[PDB]
Amino acid sequence: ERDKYANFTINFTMENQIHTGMEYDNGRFIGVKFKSVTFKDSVFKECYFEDVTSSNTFFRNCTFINTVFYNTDLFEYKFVNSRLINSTFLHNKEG
Amino acid sequence: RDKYANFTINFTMENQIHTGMEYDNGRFIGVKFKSVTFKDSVFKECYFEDVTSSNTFFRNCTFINTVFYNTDLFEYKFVNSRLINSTFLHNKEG
Amino acid sequence: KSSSVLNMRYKNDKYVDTSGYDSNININGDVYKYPTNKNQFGIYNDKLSEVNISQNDYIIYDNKYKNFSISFWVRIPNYDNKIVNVNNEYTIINCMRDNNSGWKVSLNHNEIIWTLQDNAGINQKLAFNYGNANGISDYINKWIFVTITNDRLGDSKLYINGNLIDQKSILNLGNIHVSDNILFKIVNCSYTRYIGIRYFNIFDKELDETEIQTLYSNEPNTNILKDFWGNYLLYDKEYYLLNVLKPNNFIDRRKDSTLSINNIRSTILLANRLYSGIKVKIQRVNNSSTNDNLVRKNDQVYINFVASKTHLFPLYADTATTNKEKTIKISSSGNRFNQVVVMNSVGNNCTMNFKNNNGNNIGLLGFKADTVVASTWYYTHMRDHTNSNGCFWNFISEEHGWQEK
Amino acid sequence: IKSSSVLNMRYKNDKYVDTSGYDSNININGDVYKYPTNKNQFGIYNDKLSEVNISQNDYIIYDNKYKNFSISFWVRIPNYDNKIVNVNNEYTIINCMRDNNSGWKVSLNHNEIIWTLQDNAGINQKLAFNYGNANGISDYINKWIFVTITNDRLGDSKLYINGNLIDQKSILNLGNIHVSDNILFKIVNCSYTRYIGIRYFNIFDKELDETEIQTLYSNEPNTNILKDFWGNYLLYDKEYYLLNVLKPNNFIDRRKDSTLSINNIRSTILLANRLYSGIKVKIQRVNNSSTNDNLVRKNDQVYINFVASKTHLFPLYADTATTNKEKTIKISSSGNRFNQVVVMNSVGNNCTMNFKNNNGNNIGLLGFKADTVVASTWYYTHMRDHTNSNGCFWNFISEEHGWQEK
Amino acid sequence: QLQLVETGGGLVKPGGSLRLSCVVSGFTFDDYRMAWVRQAPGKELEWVSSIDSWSINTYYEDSVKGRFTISTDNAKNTLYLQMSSLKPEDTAVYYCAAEDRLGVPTINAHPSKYDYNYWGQGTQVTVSS
Amino acid sequence: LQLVETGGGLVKPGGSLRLSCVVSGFTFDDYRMAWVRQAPGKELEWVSSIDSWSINTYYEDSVKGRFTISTDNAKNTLYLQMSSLKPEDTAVYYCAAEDRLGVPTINAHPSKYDYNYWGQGTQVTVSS
Ligand SMILES: *[C@@H]1O[C@H](CO)[C@@H](O[C@@H]2O[C@H](CO)[C@@H](O)[C@H](O)[C@H]2NC(C)=O)[C@H](O)[C@H]1NC(C)=O
Ligand SMILES: *[C@@H]1O[C@H](CO)[C@@H](O[C@@H]2O[C@H](CO)[C@@H](O)[C@H](O)[C@H]2NC(C)=O)[C@H](O)[C@H]1NC(C)=O
Ligand SMILES: CC(=O)N[C@H]1[C@H]([C@H](O)[C@H](O)CO)O[C@](O)(C(=O)O)C[C@@H]1O
Ligand SMILES: CC(=O)N[C@H]1[C@H]([C@H](O)[C@H](O)CO)O[C@](O)(C(=O)O)C[C@@H]1O
Ligand SMILES: *[C@@H]1O[C@H](CO)[C@@H](O)[C@H](O)[C@H]1NC(C)=O
Ligand SMILES: *[C@@H]1O[C@H](CO)[C@@H](O)[C@H](O)[C@H]1NC(C)=O
Ligand SMILES: *[C@@H]1O[C@H](CO)[C@@H](O)[C@H](O)[C@H]1NC(C)=O
Ligand SMILES: *[C@@H]1O[C@H](CO)[C@@H](O)[C@H](O)[C@H]1NC(C)=O
Repeated sequence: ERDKYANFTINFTMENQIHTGMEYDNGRFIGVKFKSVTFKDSVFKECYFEDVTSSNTFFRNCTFINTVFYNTDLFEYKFVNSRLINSTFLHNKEG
Repeated sequence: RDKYANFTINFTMENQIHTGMEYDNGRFIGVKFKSVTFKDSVFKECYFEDVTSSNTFFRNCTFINTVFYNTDLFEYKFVNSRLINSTFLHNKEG
Repeated sequence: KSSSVLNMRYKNDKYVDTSGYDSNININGDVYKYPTNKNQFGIYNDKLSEVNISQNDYIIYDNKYKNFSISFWVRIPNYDNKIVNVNNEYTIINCMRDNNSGWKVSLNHNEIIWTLQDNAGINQKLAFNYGNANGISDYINKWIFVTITNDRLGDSKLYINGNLIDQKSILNLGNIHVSDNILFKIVNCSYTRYIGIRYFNIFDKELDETEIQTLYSNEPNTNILKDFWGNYLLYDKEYYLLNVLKPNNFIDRRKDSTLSINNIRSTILLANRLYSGIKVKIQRVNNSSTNDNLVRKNDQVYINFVASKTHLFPLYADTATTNKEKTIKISSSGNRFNQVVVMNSVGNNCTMNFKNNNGNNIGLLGFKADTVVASTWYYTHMRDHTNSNGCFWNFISEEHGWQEK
Repeated sequence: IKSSSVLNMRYKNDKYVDTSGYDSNININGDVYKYPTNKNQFGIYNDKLSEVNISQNDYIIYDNKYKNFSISFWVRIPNYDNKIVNVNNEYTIINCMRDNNSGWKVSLNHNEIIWTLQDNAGINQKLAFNYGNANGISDYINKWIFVTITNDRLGDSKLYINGNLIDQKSILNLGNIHVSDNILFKIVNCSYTRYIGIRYFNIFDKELDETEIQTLYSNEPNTNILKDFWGNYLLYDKEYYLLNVLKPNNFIDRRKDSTLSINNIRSTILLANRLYSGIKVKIQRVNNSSTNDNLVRKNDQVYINFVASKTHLFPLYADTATTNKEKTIKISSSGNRFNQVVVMNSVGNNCTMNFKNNNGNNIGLLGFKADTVVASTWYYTHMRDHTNSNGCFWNFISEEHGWQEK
Repeated sequence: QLQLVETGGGLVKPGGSLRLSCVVSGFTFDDYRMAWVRQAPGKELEWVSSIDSWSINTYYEDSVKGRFTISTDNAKNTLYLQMSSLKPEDTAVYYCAAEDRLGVPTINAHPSKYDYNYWGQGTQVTVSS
Repeated sequence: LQLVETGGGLVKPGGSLRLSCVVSGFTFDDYRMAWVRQAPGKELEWVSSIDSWSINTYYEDSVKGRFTISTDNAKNTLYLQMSSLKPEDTAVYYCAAEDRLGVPTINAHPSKYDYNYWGQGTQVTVSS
């Protein structure tokens, strides 16, 4: 019963947003700065993240499937009660 | 005689009598002993942690290189037993 | 054509000169070779134990105006800080002729001495007294980098670990004629002992600060992590832990599986105990037989808590909390929780990055309040913050050179 | 030539037939794999019924003492993990000997190809080729190898690999050879489960000279189609790792600034370099006319896409926004192709990619400078005779089951 | 000798002002960041405010800022929380806590025991008409 | 894989300096060595280059005659003897290594990617 979105590329700052019960399919987040953004009860299917910075951003009770995070700062503490299935983090924005 | 090794027990043991065992590198972590007895057993390089006991004894047993960390296995629970190079650390005294 | 006129290095069971000027290096008696790094050798004084360099005639110093430099690393154990407590100067490196012309490296109680004498008997001595350990010592039983520069129209300079600590004019010294032989040999020490030496170099110029610091940084392999003593960090070796920001503290286990840091080290006179707290062992994740036991930069490893000699439990980051920082926990079950540790270093200081198997960053090993944690804070505060060094660790191996009862 | 061809195994109309005209029969028994991109290539195994039997026509069965003859084919031998095959055991793949073992045989050992010729009396003679373990990059392991065997009855028997002579023993002491009625492609007496690839099997009734053997080696696979690392046809919409011919011990990686590095040293399993390291690319048709197939041909106009994940491709382009002659190759996160195409071409098994403007202008062949993958026009005039010529040559490595690395 | 003892909590009418005082022993305020943390009737701990004294820096939970005021007095070794304009939902047990300055300086909104080196006993603060 | 330069200082018009760059991790057999200058306000400007395998040294029009590039027989130390120094020479000087197997172009205004390894730099000041 999730609002679906597919094959979308996003490349702009996202501020002060709560997205609940969403299903992003093959989404791209490239050069995005997250600011006080919360994803709840969402599924990320075959999504892609690149050059992402985050502040006060969390993923609560979310599912990630076959999702790649390249050059992001989305460290572990940002994923609360979430499950990552075949999701990879490559070349994190530190460490 | 009956050799068990490289094992780990994390559950409660109740109303049991184990005889003639030879435990090698056994682990007793989080175990609650209730009316359990060990007789003529050998504990070889074993490890105990977070062990509470009640009506539990080690009769005619031999311990070698065993460590007891955070246990209540006080002196009186070892009847006619040998403790060779066995150490007790941070007992559940209070 | 390089400035290096002598370089003592290891190849196929003996020491050779890699400079190009072909000096001969001979070993006499029982000279110890470090397995993990054969460039490092130990000499004794309780038996025949010496190394002799027969210099090539082309490089033997016999001028009045030619600048020259000498470099090496020395390791000097005290054993108990008692047997060494005697005021007596003893030689370890001799390049002096029959008339005491040339140069000499000698030691004393917590002291390194350089002597340079000419043909007329005019000399100058530079020294460095590092003294007894007050807390943690950066010298005792550690590899110390010694460098001596000589400008014949100026000062003789002594550097320790890249830092200038002594200088004196040698303008009054005329013709210096060094010995044909360089003798590594503990001579006139009142007690039995051994000394480590590595990376002996002679240069035909006065090294500047930049060159000295370059040697200091690069002579030990930067790719390989170091232990507390300055040797290579090893896999499957028991180590105590030291936190660089908290030298007077040691790490202990709690009954809840957490690691504490609010434990003050006992002192022996002014010297913190090193052999206190929990022991850890580093384990390769992907192991081959072709792989050696050296821990390198970016190695994926596991850090195991040593409950006893034969009982190891994986250390992991407990992510099941609402805090950004995650407490480090001992896994009594043996479960690794799909976590790995990445090793890295800055100089002699080591870092441990707790990560998920999927590549997610959990944090560098540090502390918050009284508990050992993994924190992402350090990622952006490695250098210029008061608390930066909280993520730097030393691995202390229990060794014969440092004893405490 | 063709006047000498007395047997030619070719795929036609759902099966394998003889195109020589002497009408030899070919039968498939069991599960024989047929390569989709080249059905002349087939794979036999030993874990199930899997064989190819050629019943030779009565006219071509070798029964002479003085008649020269040649055998030609290509074989593909995978080593998998490189461990399972490490066993000293000669197993046969092609058998043309009667009950009394008179005729000829092709057999395999660990990294070895053996040819055996036995007469009616029982006198035999063997040639062999051992290519050894991979030291860096192997030119033989899991690749198509061209095997040729010429037999001059009044002289030596010669074994050629990839058109080059590698072994020649004399056969003067051999008398009458009565080869088998059947030529059996089957893996017999192998210690382990495996499969083997065979293609372009030919028998000729003369001693082929080096010129004819080279003509076969050059012309048998379609010169118009580009080849991959293994020597199969290069495909569209297929993920490939890259290998630079001049820098075999290095692989390509992505940089955060969208550039490509070449200063990454390949790991080694024993001596062998890892082939499955670095970025993945896919070749895309620019003019998708639909009717055309998935094979890449000479002078094809294509797009080279970088694979971020299975479903996320990004154009690779030449960044012409610099004062340098050579242009850095970058990844376009926006999907913009920047009005560029790539022209594919080939020298043997080595591939060239020419980045060009849509207005027809040259930007340069794909090469490297220092540590960065670039496009450079320099290669145009230094493609043959220069230390650095091979910098513009690339191999496309497909992740396959026959080469396992972990 | 390490100890923290809080006093000053009680019942004051809505819109009132209180002055909590945490007397510490065993350490100096130069070595430890000080904090006030509240616990509601059965809810999880909620961080209220913190102070770094070596440099005057203060930190307030967004709701608290402007109303409350944290202070220290190396003078009398006493930590102060000057309440004012009290609201009904500020009713809780108020503990003072000391965090080692040298550790990770994060401020968790809902801390656990390991977030601070030393805790107090806690003074009740009720606000009802 | 490091380069460290030294030998820079302050001099008068007509003076002389000898810049050295010590390398670790590689020899000059597999890399062409280069000196590149950065004067205040301007972009990076290539000074000189040397191929050790060969006897091929390269200079720019503006420095030829006064500057000489050199290597030792150990093939791990790079030298630039600078003489008859003019005030226009005042700049930070970096030693750099190019992979010899790459495209042998020499851009006068190089970016970071023109060379495999760059040094830390050494200051050269020509003052009256
Ligand atoms: C996103 O775009 C892809 C194309 O890349 C869509 O996948 C196509 O779906 C159509 C209709 O179902 C098929 O005819 C194509 O063959 C598919 N192409 C490929 C390459 O898979 C995909 O469905 C789009 N996302 C959605 C669900 O809207
Ligand atoms: C959001 O939370 C609910 C509650 O935990 C999750 O639903 C459960 O999910 C697990 C795994 O799929 C199942 O075993 C249960 O059947 C589910 N329980 C219920 C109440 O349906 C759900 O997985 C979470 N959703 C996301 C996007 O992570
Ligand atoms: C250079 C040197 O003297 N090494 C000594 C080593 C090292 O101290 C230790 O193995 C690692 O530091 O220990 C000895 O083998 C020992 O146990 O008596 C003596 C030996 O001489
Ligand atoms: C000739 C042959 O047997 N090929 C095999 C191919 C590859 O062509 C192989 O890697 C070549 O070496 O993979 C298979 O199709 C597969 O795993 O599904 C099985 C098939 O048997
Ligand atoms: C996910 O990972 C598994 C093994 O971890 C692998 O077999 C497979 O390719 C991936 N796909 C899914 C969705 O299972
Ligand atoms: C326990 O594990 C060790 C480690 O390999 C092994 O040597 C030993 O045989 C094991 N003990 C038994 C008897 O299972
Ligand atoms: C407890 O012990 C059992 C049996 O060895 C094991 O299956 C289980 O994983 C252990 N721990 C847990 C997770 O309860
Ligand atoms: C027990 O410890 C003593 C004390 O040094 C030692 O001699 C011996 O090796 C140990 N014996 C056993 C049972 O391992």
